[PDB]
Formats: sequence, structure tokens, C-alpha cells
Amino acid sequence: VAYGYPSYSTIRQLVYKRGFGKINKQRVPLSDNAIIEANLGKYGILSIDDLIHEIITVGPHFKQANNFLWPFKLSNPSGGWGVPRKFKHFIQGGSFGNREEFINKLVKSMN
Amino acid sequence: LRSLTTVWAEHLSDEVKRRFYKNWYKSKKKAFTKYSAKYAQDGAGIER
Amino acid sequence: ASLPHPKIVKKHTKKFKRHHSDRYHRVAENWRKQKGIDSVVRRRFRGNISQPKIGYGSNKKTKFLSPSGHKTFLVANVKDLETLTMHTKTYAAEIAHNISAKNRVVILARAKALGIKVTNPKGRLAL
Amino acid sequence: TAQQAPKWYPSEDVAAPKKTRKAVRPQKLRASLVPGTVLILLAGRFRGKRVVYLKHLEDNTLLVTGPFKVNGVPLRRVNARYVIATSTKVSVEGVNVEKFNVEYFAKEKLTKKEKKEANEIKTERVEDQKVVDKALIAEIKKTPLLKQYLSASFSLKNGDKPHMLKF
Amino acid sequence: VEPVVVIDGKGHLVGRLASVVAKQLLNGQKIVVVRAEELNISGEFFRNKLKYHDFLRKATAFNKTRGPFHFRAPSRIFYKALRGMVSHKTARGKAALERLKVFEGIPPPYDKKKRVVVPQALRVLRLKPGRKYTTLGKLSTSVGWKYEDVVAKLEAKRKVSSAEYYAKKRAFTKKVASANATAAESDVAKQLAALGY
Amino acid sequence: AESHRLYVKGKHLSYQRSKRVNNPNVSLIKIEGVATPQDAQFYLGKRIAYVYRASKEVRGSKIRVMWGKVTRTHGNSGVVRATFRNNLPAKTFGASVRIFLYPSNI
RNA sequence: GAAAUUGUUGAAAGGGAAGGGCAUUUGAUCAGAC
RNA sequence: GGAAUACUGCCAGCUGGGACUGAGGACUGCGACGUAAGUCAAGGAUGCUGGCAUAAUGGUUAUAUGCCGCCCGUCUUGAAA
RNA sequence: GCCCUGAAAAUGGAUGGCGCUCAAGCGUGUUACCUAUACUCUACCGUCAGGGUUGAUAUGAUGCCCUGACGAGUAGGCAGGCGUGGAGGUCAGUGACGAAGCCUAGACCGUAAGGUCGGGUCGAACGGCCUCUAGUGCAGAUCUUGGUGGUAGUAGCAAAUA
RNA sequence: UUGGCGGAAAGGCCUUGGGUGCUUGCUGGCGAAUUGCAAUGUCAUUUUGCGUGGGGAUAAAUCAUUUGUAUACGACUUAGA
Repeated sequence: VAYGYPSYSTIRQLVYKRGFGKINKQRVPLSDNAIIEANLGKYGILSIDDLIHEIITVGPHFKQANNFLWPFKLSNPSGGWGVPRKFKHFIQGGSFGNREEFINKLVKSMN
Repeated sequence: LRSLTTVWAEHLSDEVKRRFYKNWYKSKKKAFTKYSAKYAQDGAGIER
Repeated sequence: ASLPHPKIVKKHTKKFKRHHSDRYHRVAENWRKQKGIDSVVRRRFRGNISQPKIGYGSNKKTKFLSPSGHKTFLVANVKDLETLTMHTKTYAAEIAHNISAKNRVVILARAKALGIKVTNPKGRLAL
Repeated sequence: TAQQAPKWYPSEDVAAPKKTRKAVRPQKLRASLVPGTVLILLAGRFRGKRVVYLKHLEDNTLLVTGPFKVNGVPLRRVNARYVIATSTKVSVEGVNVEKFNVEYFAKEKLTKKEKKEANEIKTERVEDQKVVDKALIAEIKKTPLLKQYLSASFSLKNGDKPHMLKF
Repeated sequence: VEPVVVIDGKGHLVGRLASVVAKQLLNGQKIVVVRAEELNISGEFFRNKLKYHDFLRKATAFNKTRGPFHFRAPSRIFYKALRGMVSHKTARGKAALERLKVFEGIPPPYDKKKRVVVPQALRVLRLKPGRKYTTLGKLSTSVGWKYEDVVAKLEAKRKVSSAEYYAKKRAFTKKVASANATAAESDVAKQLAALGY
Repeated sequence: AESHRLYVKGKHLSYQRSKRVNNPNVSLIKIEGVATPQDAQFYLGKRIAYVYRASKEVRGSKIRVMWGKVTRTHGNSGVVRATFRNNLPAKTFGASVRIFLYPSNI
């Protein structure tokens, strides 16, 4: 894996572009705030920004909020990975592992 | 080495010009005859 | 003048020939899958022939559609031709290979009256 | 029978299309095109002819004339992409162009019956053009060598790189 | 851009020139090479001689007449170094090599035409100062090339006719180089300067 | 004048390929005078025509044309990928194409 | 009155095999819509 | 003591060029601009024009070119062997 | 540290080859770029899953439609089909004005097994559909029977006196 | 047309006189249209065939026969109006 700390900008683009809901065990694009109202209305979540607000600030209903989001399907980075070999730790010159803030740069290329 | 040119005599004997024929007996013998025209003229074709 | 239809797409038009059908005369070209343990065609190596599979299934909205835009329907005689009376814009008639040269003029003269397209209106014409 | 019958039949009524949402909006010419500009034509009979842009028509076409007396290009319309626009400009003030329009160029496409086996100009068209160019030719006279410029064809010679040159 | 580009091999490394010529042929560009006898190869002479004897060992044991043909003339020595950078066994590669002609010295008409050099293949610009290199002509006559002197004599005769040709060329142009000078500082001349010419 | 050329020369270099597999739907074209992707950036979307000859007339000429257009930059020396309506026949590796100057952006 | 296998005529290709796959040029040929 | 600039980051900042796709077929929903009427880039492409109307596009077939392709069946851990 | 010696094997020969010397080598760093059936978005096919739909006229509720995901495969299992000989029913089916068969780098449909058509050939029986039934589908078994090749106008047709 | 130079694969290079065309060195007049808003819009060289009217010269090879400096057969070497 390659994980990091996402910023507000990174979360916002992921949901707006790649935001998909797991409703009735089916993957349904959000594309509208009513869909979130139908499912996530139980916890006081109404719009797409309410859902994001639960991600940026780990709110009391993070799990229900997070699980409602489908696993995102990202693309390969637009500018390449930036390294010759992926499967070395980010400290060691590769890509996998914890990179503190550079997941924002990476994910946007993937996004 | 590449052969530049050849200059033959004015008259060739018969025995040498049998070397140019496989069937010598039936032939007008027709060899160098137009080439003999280079002779009979002082400076026409040979010395050049 | 058939109904509108999307552009006809085939996804594969070259006929699937059995493997090695060109190598031997006993192995006819009718497709048969290779079941061998060491078959290259079966394992799908690079540079080998391609095997039929459902991904080649035609578009449903244009499946069975001849280039004219009409589906073909073999007819035997006038009674069978009439079955296409109200449906000239989706189906075409075809005269069977065993319909006699004298009978054929009967259906054509009728189909022209009903305006039904006949795919092979030249068989057994003497001129 | 040959085949029995298809048990069900499909409908033969053509379905109406959904209401589209594609509205037409006025076209935006690039800033390089301004009436009065000298153009170089890239296609057609008059490809490579330096020529004068007079007006922007309705159907995204550029009303263009030689002027005809200079090089022999009449009042034509050409595509905004098949031209090369330059920095040279000739004044178009006092020139009437509003008379021409789309219907002015009507071809009346010949019938299929009319077939050209083996083998003219409207009078009013010619007198139209001579009206315009007389107001433009004098304008050319002020700038030296412009008259010869518009009678001279354009070309590309060796060593000439379009991506690097300036027009 | 020229329909035929003529190259003077003198002072060029055998390989780097060969690669550049190899790409050009495959791209539809015609190459003619002259003076192949003065091509350079990196390394000592005795170092490069040994490599050639190693190449002379390899021959088809059961019949030598079919085995790897070892060509001695420098034009063929360079040619081998280039055929291996072309797919010569394919019908494209045959077309690639037919666009190529390799020569000793500068024979006729190629003598009276401009010759160019490939700056990325030049000995002076590539090799480090103080290294050691060879001259292909010295090597080819060291393994059985019989025409070193015939080329050397003919080339000196070539340069003689060229030396006077330059002389007429330089003397004639100098007079031309003066007439334009007196045509300068003129109304046309000064204004073209504002146009950069 | 003796010059009547209204296009830019070019060479059909090869197909798009891996070390072993070529992709005949995309071609490689070299435009003389172009050396960087920035130089080639200008020619994107320009029309291309490969003009060949036959021994038999089709519509009054012995000359035929294969059209196509520049898709995007290739490499670092400003080679460009071009896809044609009908693929170039691969015996034209090294043949000359014509990169016309329309649709002009200028 | 089939196939193997063969004769003649017609067309095509052939630098130590032949055949095959993806794409197109070339020649031949051909369908449908108008 | 006072600024600039580099670097990193952000914009629900503006804008040009290029490519591939046009699936769906009366309306229904969510939005915007508008006082309104109504319009729209808002639950999937339409508008204008030319040439051709025939082997021209295309199918098939032979051959040519570029690249790839060992002879199938079988037992076997392993078969082009 | 690199380089050199130590460093000898048999057909000619292998950093993949050419070839490379401030490298086209060795060590290290920064970018640009190339391309797998992988990843993303889209179209089409099928499978599975979740659903909508009695409403009349008009057919199919095993129907039509909406939503999402997914697709490798030997041995092996299940399912939907294609095809052959024969049987019950039906099309008041085809046919001497040419059934069936056979040939056809001529045409169309189906992913496929296959189906249809045109021309040629010939001469008397045959087909679609719902079901029933089986001596029902061949490339192989040193398979069985019959036929035929290359080898090949080749080996050879030479003891006993002529 | 006059004269030279070039043999590495010369087949090219220079020069003399005259005749001839154009000349955008400079200033003018006359036609362009309709290919309808682009369709490479056909201008090069490579070979051959078929008639023009203009010159120019009028052979060999192989089989068959023959020798043996040759020879399995072809091949080879000789001879034959």
C-alpha cells in the first residue's frame, strides 16, 4: 500500500468526481445530494459536503459515513510514479508505505 | 589492374583468326574487317 | 426502406476455421475446439488463431439484420408470403431453393403487389 | 412451409427522439481575424493567393475578394481554418459589404438528369465586385509595394519552418 | 535534406559513424561514403589488430567457403560494422542498404560534389585528448588489403587538381568579395540592414 | 515561381511498437525541421496525406491519396503519432508524407 | 459419380522449407441502398 | 531596517491548442438565468454545407510489406523434442 | 576503489548482435520519454444478483424494461443449444415446369456447432414445426476394409563360354 | 559553334563567337470569377510496344559427322563448302 495524510483539497475532489455510494448493495454515483439524504439522513448528513465534513473531521459517524462510500477506483498517476522502482519504501527511494503529505500530490495524479 | 584498350595489327594471319571461330569452314570470316578501316589512314584510329 | 437501426457492427467477420484445417485434408474447416494437453491454440499463445467466444456476440438491436435492414424469412408459397403483409418494414421474404421456376413468378407478382422485399428475385429466371 | 413463423412480431412504428438540449450559439473568431486583414488561402483553386478579408458572414464563412483586378480572385467565402491571417491590414471604411449575404451565393444544384458528358457568369456579379475594389485599390496605393504583394503567390521554400515563422 | 548526402569518413570513429548512417538509411535518406581508408577506431593498433585475428578464427569448420566471410578492404570493414545495425535479412533492410555506397578515397563524380561530416561521430570531438586510436587504412593493409598505395597515389593526384580549383575559386570570389563592398552603403544596401540582411 | 509547395515534408518512420509487437493503427511521422515536442506542438491536428501512384485510373487519375491527422507528440525529438482513415501499408516506412497547414490555428 | 491422386488451360508468388495471426497497399471479384 | 524572489501548497481564477466517444429516443427529476414571460451548457448530439450516388466506401480472395507464429495427439513434474 | 598478474580444453562464436573508451563501461543523482490482455472512463456480449410491470388493442409474464457487479482454466460437474437415422401429429408443405445428392478463392445470417440462397450436375423423392426414439457426430487407436501418392521412369531386368 | 581539361567508376568541367527567348533594373494597360466554403486535383522518371521519315551494316551459335591432349553422361580439345 501507499498511504498518507489527505488534505481538504484531496478529499473534496475525490468525492465530487469519484464519489460513489453503496446503496442496496449496489454502487450508485452520487451526482446529487438527495441520494445521501436517503441513506445518510439517519445520522444528520444531508449534502455531499456534509459527508466530506465527516471525513475531514473524524466525526461521530465516521464508520457509517466511510462505509457508505464505495472503495474508490483510481487511475495510474498522470505524471508517472516519479521513481524507477515502485516496491521500495518511500524512504528508500520507492513508493510504498507512509508518505506524510505526498499522498496529496500522488492521489491527485491518480485522481 | 583493368584493361584500358587493345590495338591490333593491320593484318592478322589466318591461324590466329581461327581462334575466333568455332565453325571456321562455313563463315564469311568476317573478323576485324571493319576494324581494318582504322588503318589505311595515317592518323585516323590507331595512334589515338 | 426498413426501420432505423444503429450502424451494423460485427466485432469479427473472418470465419473461425478449425486449427490445422489448412494443413491436412481430413481435418475439415468446421470449427472444433482443441482439447489437447499441449495444444498451443487451446492455451492461446501469441500469434495463433482465435477461438469463438461470447464476447463476439452481436449487438442485440441489430442481430440477425441483413445489410438491407430486413430480417430474412423463408416463405414457401403465397400463403406463407402473406404472413408478411403488415410487416414489410422489418422482414424480407426469401424463396426456398426447392420452389419451382413456374411457381416463383407467382410469389414475385404477389410480393410486388404487397410491396414485400424479396432477397433473391433472380433465381430460376431464363433470359 | 419453409420456416414456421416467428411467434411474436416487433412494432413497426418509428419512435420519436428525445428532446435535445443542443442550442446553437454565435461563433467566436480568433482575434487574428479582423476585417481588412490580408489572408493567405490554403486550399482550393486560389490556394496560396494573398487576399483581402472583408466581412464575417452568417454561416461562419469569410467574405473574401482579391481584389479581383489585382490577382484575379473574385468575391468569395472561405473557411476560417483554411486561411492564414497576417499582420498586414488595409482599411475597409466606406466599403459597402452589407448587401451580400448567404443567399447571395446560391448555386441551384443541377438535377441528376443533367449529366455532363463532354461540356455563363452572371452580369450582376461582376458589377458588384467592381464597385467594392475601386474603393479598395486606391487604399492600396498609399502603402508602397502592397499592390505587387497582393498579386504575388505564396509558397514554401526549403529551410522554411512554419512552426517557427511569423505570419 | 539533400537527395544524396556524401560523407568524408576521415577522422570519424568507425562505429559511431556507422550507427548514424544506419539510422539514416532506414529513414529513406541516401548516403554515399568516401575516403573510408582514413576512418578511425579507438584503441591501440596492436590492440585492434588482435580483435581482427579473433574475427579471422571464426570460420565454418566443415567448409570454409561458406563461413563468415572476412573482408579486408576498409570500405568492407566499415560496411560490416553497419550491416549489423540494419535488419538486413528482411526485405526492408535490403532496401535500406541499397541506399548506401562506400568508397576508397573519393572516386569520380563524388569528387566534384560537396562532402559533409557527422559531428557526433568525429574523432576529435569524441575521444579524450591523449588517448590512442587507429587508422583503418593502416589496419586493413596489415591484414591483407593490397591497395593502400594505389589509393594513396591517386588521392594525392586528386588533391592537386583540387588545390588549383580552390585557387581559382578563392581568387575569383575575392574579386566578387570586393564588388559587393563598393555596392554597400547604398540606398538599397543600408535599408536591407534594417531588415537584417 | 519555381516553388509551389504549400505543405511541410515528413517521413513515415514506422508503426507504433514495443520491442516485439507493433500496433498498425498508429504511425510514426518525422517532420523535418522539428526537434522538440514544443516545436511539434504547433502541428497537432493538422491534416496529413500520403500520395502514391497506381497503374490504373479510378476516377480520372493514376494517383491516390491516404488521409490522416496528427494525434500527439512522440518521444523527445518531436516525432508525432498519426492515425489514418486507412492504415499506411508498412511498405512506406521511409516514404514521404505531406503535413498540410490546415486547419490553421494562426 | 465425392476425396485422396493426376493431365491440359487460366491467374499468382518463389535467394536453404510451406503454411498461420494482426493491419493495410495492389490486382481480381461481389453484395445491398439510391 | 525594508522589500523582492525561489520552493511548497490552495482557488467552487480566466483562457488557447490536440485526440477518442455521441451510447439513450414523447414529457416526468435535480439545478441555473431571469419580476415574469421564457431561456438554458440542467437525467447521453445537434445545426450548416459539399462531393458521390458508382465498385466510390465496404465484404471476400490471392499476393506484397512490418512484426509475431516449432507438429498435432499422448503418458508425464516437465514434449517442438 | 577500478585495472593488471594469478586465469589451461578440446567444430568457429557469442555483454542477445553490431559495436563502444571525458563510453554505448563501472559507482551515484535529477528530469524527459517508450510500452502488457494490468489501472480509469466509455460502447457492445454474456452470467449472477437486486428490482418495476394485469393495462386495454396486439401477439410473447418462459414477456418487456430498469440497476450493479463480474468474465483465466487441465481432470471434473451442471446448463442452453447445433446436427444424423427412424416414429406420432401438423403445415390440405416442396417437387419431372426438376426432390435428394455432389461441385462452386459467388451471396447472407449465427460468437460457435450450423442454417439459407444463386449458378453448375443429375434425375424421384424430400423439408419446417411440436413431440417420441436411438446401432446418432472421428484426425488419431503399429485401428478395420477399400483406394491412392512421393520415393520413381528410380533399384534393377549381369551365373549355365556365343 | 571555337578551343581545352578530366581514366579511380573518365560520360563530367571550363572556355570562344554568333543567333535566339525571357527578364521582376524601373513605370503602365488588358484577363482571371463558376473547382460554387477543401477533396494530392493529375506538371516527375522507369521500361516496352506500335507507325512515322532519316541515316547505317548485311552474321554466327547449337545439333548432326570427325580427332583424342578429353572423357561415367554432359562437358573439353581438334577437323570438315
